[PDB]
Amino acid sequence: VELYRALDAYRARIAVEYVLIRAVRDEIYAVLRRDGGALPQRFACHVSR
Amino acid sequence: SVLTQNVLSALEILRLVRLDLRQLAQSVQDTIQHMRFLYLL
Repeated sequence: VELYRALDAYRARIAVEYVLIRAVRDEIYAVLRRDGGALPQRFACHVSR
Repeated sequence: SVLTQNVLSALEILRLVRLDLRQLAQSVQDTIQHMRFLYLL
């Protein structure tokens, strides 16, 4: 049981960057839903109709 | 200052052989449950 605890603690340690990336994913999808999919320009670039 | 006698002394060691068989069976079972408890997901 002690080594099982060590394994699950190691799993908890290793996942920091991946849960941060998943949080970024979920935020991206949430704001894409919130704005109705209409995305305004924030970086200057010429466009064509 | 003949075989039936020595076979009994051999059996005296075969008893310890049985004990070691039990210990190895216990070792194998312990390994199997330990591996099941930890590694499997």
